[PDB]
Amino acid sequence: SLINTKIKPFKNQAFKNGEFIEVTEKDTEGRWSVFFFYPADFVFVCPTELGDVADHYEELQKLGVDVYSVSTDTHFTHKAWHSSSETIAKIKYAMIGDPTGALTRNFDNMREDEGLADRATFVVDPQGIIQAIEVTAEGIGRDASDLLRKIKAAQYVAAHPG
Amino acid sequence: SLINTKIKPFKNQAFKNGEFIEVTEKDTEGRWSVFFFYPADFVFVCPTELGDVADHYEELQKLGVDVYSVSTDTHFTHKAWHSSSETIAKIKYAMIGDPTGALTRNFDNMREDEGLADRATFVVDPQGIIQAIEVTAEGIGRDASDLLRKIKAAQYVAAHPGEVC
Amino acid sequence: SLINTKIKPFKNQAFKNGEFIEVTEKDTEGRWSVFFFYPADFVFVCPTELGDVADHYEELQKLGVDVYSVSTDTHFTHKAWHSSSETIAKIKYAMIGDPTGALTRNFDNMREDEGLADRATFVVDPQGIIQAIEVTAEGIGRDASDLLRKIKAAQYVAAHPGEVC
Amino acid sequence: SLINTKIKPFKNQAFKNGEFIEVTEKDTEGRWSVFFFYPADFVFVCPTELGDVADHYEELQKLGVDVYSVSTDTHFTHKAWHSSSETIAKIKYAMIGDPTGALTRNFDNMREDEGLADRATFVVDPQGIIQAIEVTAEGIGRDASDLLRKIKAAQYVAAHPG
Amino acid sequence: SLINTKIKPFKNQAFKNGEFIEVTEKDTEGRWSVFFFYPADFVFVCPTELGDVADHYEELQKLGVDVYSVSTDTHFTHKAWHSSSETIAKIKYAMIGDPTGALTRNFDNMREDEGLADRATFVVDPQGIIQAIEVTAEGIGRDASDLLRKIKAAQYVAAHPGEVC
Amino acid sequence: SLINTKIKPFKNQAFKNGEFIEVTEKDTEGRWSVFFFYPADFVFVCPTELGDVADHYEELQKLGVDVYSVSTDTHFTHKAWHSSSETIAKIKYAMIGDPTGALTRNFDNMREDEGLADRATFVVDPQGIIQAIEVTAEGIGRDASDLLRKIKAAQYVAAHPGEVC
Amino acid sequence: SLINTKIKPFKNQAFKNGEFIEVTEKDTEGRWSVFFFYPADFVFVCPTELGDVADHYEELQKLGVDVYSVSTDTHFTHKAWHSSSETIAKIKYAMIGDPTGALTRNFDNMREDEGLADRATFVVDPQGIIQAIEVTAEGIGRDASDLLRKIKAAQYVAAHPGEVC
Amino acid sequence: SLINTKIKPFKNQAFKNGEFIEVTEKDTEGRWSVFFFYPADFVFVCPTELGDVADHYEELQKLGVDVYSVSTDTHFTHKAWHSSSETIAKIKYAMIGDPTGALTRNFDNMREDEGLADRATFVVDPQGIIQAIEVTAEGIGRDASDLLRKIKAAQYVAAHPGEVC
Amino acid sequence: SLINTKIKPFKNQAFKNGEFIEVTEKDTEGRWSVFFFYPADFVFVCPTELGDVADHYEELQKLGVDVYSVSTDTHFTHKAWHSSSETIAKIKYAMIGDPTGALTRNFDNMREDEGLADRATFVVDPQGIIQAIEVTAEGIGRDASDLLRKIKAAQYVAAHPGEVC
Amino acid sequence: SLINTKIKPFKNQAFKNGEFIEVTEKDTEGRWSVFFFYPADFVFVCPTELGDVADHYEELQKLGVDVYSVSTDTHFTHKAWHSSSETIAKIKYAMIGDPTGALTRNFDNMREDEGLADRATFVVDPQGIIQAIEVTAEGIGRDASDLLRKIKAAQYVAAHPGEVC
Ligand SMILES: [Cl-]
Ligand SMILES: [Cl-]
Ligand SMILES: [Cl-]
Ligand SMILES: [Cl-]
Ligand SMILES: [Cl-]
Ligand SMILES: [Cl-]
Ligand SMILES: [Cl-]
Ligand SMILES: [Cl-]
Ligand SMILES: [Cl-]
Ligand SMILES: [Cl-]
Ligand SMILES: [K+]
Ligand SMILES: [K+]
Ligand SMILES: [K+]
Ligand SMILES: [K+]
Ligand SMILES: [K+]
Repeated sequence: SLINTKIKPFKNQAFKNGEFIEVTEKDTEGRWSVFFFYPADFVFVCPTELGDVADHYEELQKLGVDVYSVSTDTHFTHKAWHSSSETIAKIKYAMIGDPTGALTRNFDNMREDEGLADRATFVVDPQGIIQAIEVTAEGIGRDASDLLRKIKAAQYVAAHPG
Repeated sequence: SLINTKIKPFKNQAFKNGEFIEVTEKDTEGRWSVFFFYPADFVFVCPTELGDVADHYEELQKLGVDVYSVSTDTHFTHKAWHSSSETIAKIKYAMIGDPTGALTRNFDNMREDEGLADRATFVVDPQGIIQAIEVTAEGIGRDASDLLRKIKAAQYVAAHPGEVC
Repeated sequence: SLINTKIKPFKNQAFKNGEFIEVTEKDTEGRWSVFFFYPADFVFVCPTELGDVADHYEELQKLGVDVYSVSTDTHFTHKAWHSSSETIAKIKYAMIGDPTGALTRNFDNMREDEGLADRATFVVDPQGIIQAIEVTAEGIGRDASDLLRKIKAAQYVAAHPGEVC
Repeated sequence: SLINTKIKPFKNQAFKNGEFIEVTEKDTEGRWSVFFFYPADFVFVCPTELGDVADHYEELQKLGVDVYSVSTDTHFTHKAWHSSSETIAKIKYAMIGDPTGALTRNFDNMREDEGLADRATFVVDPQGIIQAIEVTAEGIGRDASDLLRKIKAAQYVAAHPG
Repeated sequence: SLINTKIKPFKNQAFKNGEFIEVTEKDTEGRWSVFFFYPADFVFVCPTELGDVADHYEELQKLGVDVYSVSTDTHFTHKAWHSSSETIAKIKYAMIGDPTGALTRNFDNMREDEGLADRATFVVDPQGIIQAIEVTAEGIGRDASDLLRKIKAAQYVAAHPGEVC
Repeated sequence: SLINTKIKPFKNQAFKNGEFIEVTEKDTEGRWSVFFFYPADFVFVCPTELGDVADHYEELQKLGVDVYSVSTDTHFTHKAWHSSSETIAKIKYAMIGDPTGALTRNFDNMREDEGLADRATFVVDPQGIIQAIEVTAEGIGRDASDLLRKIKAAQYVAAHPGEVC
Repeated sequence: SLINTKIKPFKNQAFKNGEFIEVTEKDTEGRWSVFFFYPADFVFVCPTELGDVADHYEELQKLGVDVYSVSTDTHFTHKAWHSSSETIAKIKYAMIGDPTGALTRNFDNMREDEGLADRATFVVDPQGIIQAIEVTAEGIGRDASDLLRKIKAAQYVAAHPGEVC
Repeated sequence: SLINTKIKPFKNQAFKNGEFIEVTEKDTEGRWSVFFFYPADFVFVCPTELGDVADHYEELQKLGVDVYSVSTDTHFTHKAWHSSSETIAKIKYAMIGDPTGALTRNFDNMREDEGLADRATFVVDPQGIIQAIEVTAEGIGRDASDLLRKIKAAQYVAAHPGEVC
Repeated sequence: SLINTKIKPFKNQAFKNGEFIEVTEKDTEGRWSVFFFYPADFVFVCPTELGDVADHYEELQKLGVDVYSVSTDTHFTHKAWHSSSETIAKIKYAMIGDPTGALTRNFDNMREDEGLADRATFVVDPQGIIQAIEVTAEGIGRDASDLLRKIKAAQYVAAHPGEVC
Repeated sequence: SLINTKIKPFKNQAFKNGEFIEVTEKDTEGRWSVFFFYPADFVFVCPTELGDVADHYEELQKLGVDVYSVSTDTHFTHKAWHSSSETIAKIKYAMIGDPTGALTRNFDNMREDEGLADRATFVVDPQGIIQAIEVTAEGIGRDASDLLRKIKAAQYVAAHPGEVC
């Protein structure tokens, strides 16, 4: 896996609380980042995983972690979904659009026969090193609280080596 | 260009009148087809071009011409756009989703830097042969009337070999 | 397609209003150009497409648009055709001869098994960027009016960055 | 990642409750399997991750899941460790030795510059399809209870499609 | 040179005495053939070399010799030239169009930077073997009389082995 | 074999008298070295061979000969084995761990199917040159006495060039 | 063919008027040259082609034209033939020996399965440019009178550029 | 090393007790073999190693072990050396000549810059599997007694599967 | 060298005793052959080597030995030389012409920068095996008497295998 | 053959008149050299060819000619043979050992399936140019007298250019 490797450079468009912005690897430097990948916008399962992360976001602006959700849809589509789904509307973190699939492939997380990303979460430290990885098949949800545990543990070790 | 070449096999999901269907090159054999590519769903420009084709769909269907719009968005996104936009809600033809980019690349129509299809229209005859191509840069609009005129000329020469418009 | 790519360097001989001249990509720099390809001179179909463009040349010249028709025939043949055909005689724009096929291959527009160019039109802006492409099979005519519309829209977008027609 | 792919064939030696046995891909066919990788035997952190999994093993023989722990040490070393560490002594599941690194590389989980496996866990269904993946850097422990959650969810979806 | 090699298969369209026909290597089998290449139709030099061969065509047909003139122009252009040049109008042998240049390249006779054939003449016997070759720069005419002489000498040798003429 | 070749650079962790150290080829330069490879720690055979070398370590050290045992096990495992086995507890020389297999492959001594090193001993002189090699199949024991005799002969010829034992 | 290309550098021995000399491309610079290839010396056919060229040598020299006959025989053999044959004895131009075949291959004129040159004549202008080529099979003689005509036409065109009738 | 690999096919000439014979891998099948390589015949060091092995040959023959000494010298040289050296005269086992170096390279035992074999001994079981390898630099003698010990241990393990000495 | 190898197949023309004949490897089968190469015919050095071989031809024929002299000249040239030179006129063995150099290259005997064969003699036995080779630079003559000696020794060994003194 | 090529660099050990020496191409510079190859030392045939050269060594040294015999045996073996064969004992010139076969391969004289050199003699002038080559099968002796003759003729030509001996 990509555990303990450095994230690669990227430049993508995103939707965040009503505005369109640019996100690059430079925006992660000096912060803790969570890259939350999912298959697609607008499907019919309510996105509890995205919503669950939203519930913990305040607590996530925190201990110092930025959250970037990612799918191969465009930022345009994320904006639409943010206005259509009451669950998605709760999202205050950046929703990255990855139509070329470069971000997804950077994290080796593309389902090539579908053009969609797999359900994978990555925790990246201020130096751009992936410290935790979680991937699940459709139907097996990711628990945000548990994500938080890992992140706290990740932070301790980093300030208390060993 | 791809003029006078045969379309390649494909298999995609599409949104057509409230449902999700599967389209393959098999559905196009024996029929006249229009592959109408566009960059993306939900952009802030009014999808005038797509609605314009909708306006002529009845006459196209009367002439045995199927229409397929294509974007690298998913069919899920097409369903939503169809239920959010007044213009897009007028569409009764299949709205193909091409998230792998395969269909778009079959027609050599990908803006590889952006992961979106260029604004191109292809007219395919019952034998799978491309008989008319139109591509334009962003901001330059496609006139459905011109497309319709071309289709009629194409169908005419097919019926009257060695005779031109 | 070649949409939004830069045209390539080329050097060809041409016939323009009684004279033989040389044309290169350098003559297109800073201007709007229309490259109008067609199969061959002297066939038996009235060359309505070329004459139709000639009818609009005056107006195109007002918009600062140059027109170059292109076939794999020589400039000598274009001169001869310009004196035998009353329709071709109307042409005041450059008729480029492309016997080596290099211009045609630059625009990836050659029918290799025939040694003739496909019926393709390309609109090129002052920076050498292709902004509109139109290709059709034999029998399916190109409407010059639709070409003008496209050129005007192209000029608008270029002078009003961040707008669509 | 390897999410939703089929595990590869393998043949390894292992230690399980006092006996040496052989494990092959054939031993996983028709069962749910958990492949628990770790860096090395005998280091000085008490292996709470391995012990935590042991605590849930009974409950793990279960709902029908076999547990295979894996490191690039030999089975001989696992036997020794099982007699030296009171925590390791609690282990009743198979301890696979992977000295050639083929199992570890099958799961693309080798730290090539060290010759040790990364801390990764994989959940494999009866048909050999990886349904859940978890990887963490040193210092960030894996919670066994949480592993169990994923496995149960994995099992539901598989018997209740969608 | 190609002396004593066998001509290669070819398929070209041609203009011959008012009609468009097809010519292939199969049409040369069992006959004496003259392949007469020239740069282009409609240039401003009198086509006297071609006219000179035309003057001798009667006599060549008596000797059982077929004549094929070849240029990289189309057969459509040969027809036009045949109606425009009083000299070309004398031509009753086949005027082959070679727009793809394959026939010209078969005889290794293409000026690649121009897309035109060099002024080369080849004499081919009933078995498809090249028995005489003549190539000249512009201005150095090819004499049909000398051509006839060579063909008669070639025909003699073929009916009287081990003797030179 | 690797006889008369120079050892390659390396960097490994080892267990030596209660502590963890790092060994590189730098530690061997200027000294006589014995690289004693074995398949694995904790097997049920009494590591008679390793203890046998321990028995001669004092005399080896007196002769300026360092010893390094090597296995693809980690140095953590060596520490444990050293504290579990009476025989292994007698060892005062470095016990190198080679989990990447790099050191073992430098000496072309890997059983690639098993990931364990073959039973081989290498004698390296102060210049890094291999002067004696011994390899045996499982069950065939290595005699430390023979190794000691060889080292003495090796040191002798180094001191008395052009003279043999 | 080699038409309109520059001759390549060469250095050969030759027999000329009772003497052995060296000939190189530098001896052709600034002059009109005729390279006359033939299969072999001493065959039993009267060497009428060489003698015919000999008859016109005086006159060619007046026009400033040098003649070099070439075969893959040595210059030694040319001397002998020049003393044995009454027809060859009239030759006053240089007889080049080409045993390595490098001159012959420069002119692409070797019958590889025989090691002999084909019956080819090349006319080279003062700048080393091949202006006329003639090749024939055995039995089909080369007419010196026709050669002379071509050379005069070549000289004319060169001094009166595009002054065609 | 070559430990636990199968020996390769070979065919060499040899001297054995007054006779010249041929030796191949087929002669080793079903027997225990010792391949004893050394640099060269006739050097000035007493060939103690070879004589030492000869002293143990009787006993080795009892254990069903064949001995083949090998150098890149010819069998002729071995015969000569066997008659000049009182030590070599003791040899009753086959002295293989390997002038082409193929046997030596089979055991990857050639000093390529010298054309001589390194001092290596290999013990091969009835199935052609190398069970012990010993290689030393010049000056470091091989002890035949240690060789015997190894062979006996090798025979034990082979007859008592799952044991170690 | 080619020593102890089999001659290769060849087919050449030759002059022999007033006649032109064909020679192939089949004409050498069952006989002893001498292939005598030399640079060229007609040089001004007295061809003493060929004449020396001629003097011994009778005697070589008694021993059942055929002689083939070879140069890259044609057989036509050999006939001429045989009629002009008193030394060459004594030659009754076959004079092979090798214009393509294939015979000469078969014997690896070509001076590539000259197109001539080196002064080499090869002795070939009834089975086509080269048994003696002699090559010399210009000025260093080949002695026919020494050749004869070698041929007799070759015949002896062939009929009395390893009967050496 | 290698006739008229320059010998290549080499470095070999040799036995010469009781001492071991080194020989390199540098030792041949400025001198006449004879490289005399033979298969092997100690065979059962009398070494008369070598003895014959030995008989002529005095005279060859007067002519400034050095003699190097060469076989793929070692110099150690040459020393032994020189003490064993009364014929070899007459040798006072250098006996080169070529165990790696590089000197033999330099002269393209190796029988690769045997690892022995063919019976070849080469005569090398002061500039390192091979002027005479002689190769024979077993049983066909090389005559030292004929060798001397060739060397004298070679020395003559070298001091009297443009004259053959
Ligand atoms: Cl990963
Ligand atoms: Cl296209
Ligand atoms: Cl295009
Ligand atoms: Cl993975
Ligand atoms: Cl040609
Ligand atoms: Cl080794
Ligand atoms: Cl040519
Ligand atoms: Cl080895
Ligand atoms: Cl040879
Ligand atoms: Cl040679
Ligand atoms: K997409
Ligand atoms: K053309
Ligand atoms: K290990
Ligand atoms: K040897
Ligand atoms: K020749």
